Amino acid sequence: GSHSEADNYARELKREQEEIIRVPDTEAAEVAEILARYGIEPHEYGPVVNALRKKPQAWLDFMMKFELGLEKPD
Amino acid sequence: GSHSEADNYARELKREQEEIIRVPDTEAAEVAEILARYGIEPHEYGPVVNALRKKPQAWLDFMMKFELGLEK
Ligand code: NI
Ligand code: NI
Ligand code: NI
Ligand code: NI
Ligand code: NI
Ligand code: NI
Ligand SMILES: [Zn+2]
Ligand SMILES: [Zn+2]
Ligand SMILES: [Zn+2]
Ligand SMILES: [Zn+2]
Ligand SMILES: [Zn+2]
Ligand SMILES: [Zn+2]
Ligand SMILES: [Zn+2]
Repeated sequence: GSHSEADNYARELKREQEEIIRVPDTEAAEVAEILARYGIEPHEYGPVVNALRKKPQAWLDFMMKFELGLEKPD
Repeated sequence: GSHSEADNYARELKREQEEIIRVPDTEAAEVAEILARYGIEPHEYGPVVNALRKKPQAWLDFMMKFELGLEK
């Protein structure tokens, strides 16, 4: 039929927040991996990671876009 | 006739590259504003923006993925 389940966004949003809460250290290295793909060095991305960790809402939206390739609608 | 997925990307890769050559500082601001979107402070994102300006293909890759949302 015509579809109305919470899409992949809604489902991924849930999963991603838990990880942040439950294994923040793992989610922080994920950001390193992502930025490191583009040649960036730890001394350059260290403070970025550090900024996101102190901002649980930002960090979630960051992971959504950078790790998972999905935009917050509106 | 044909529209290769390779073609649509090489067309957009061309355009954005011609932007990095013609208006590089404007493109550096594009990265800035994308990062600042996530409450990162210019002292924090500055060096990243700098890191990219020094590796133009990475900087080009970065825009392709995160500014335009395209994949290889
Ligand atoms: Ni149906
Ligand atoms: Ni994870
Ligand atoms: Ni360095
Ligand atoms: Ni045709
Ligand atoms: Ni541009
Ligand atoms: Ni600060
Ligand atoms: Zn169906
Ligand atoms: Zn569906
Ligand atoms: Zn997933
Ligand atoms: Zn995840
Ligand atoms: Zn993650
Ligand atoms: Zn046609
Ligand atoms: Zn462009």
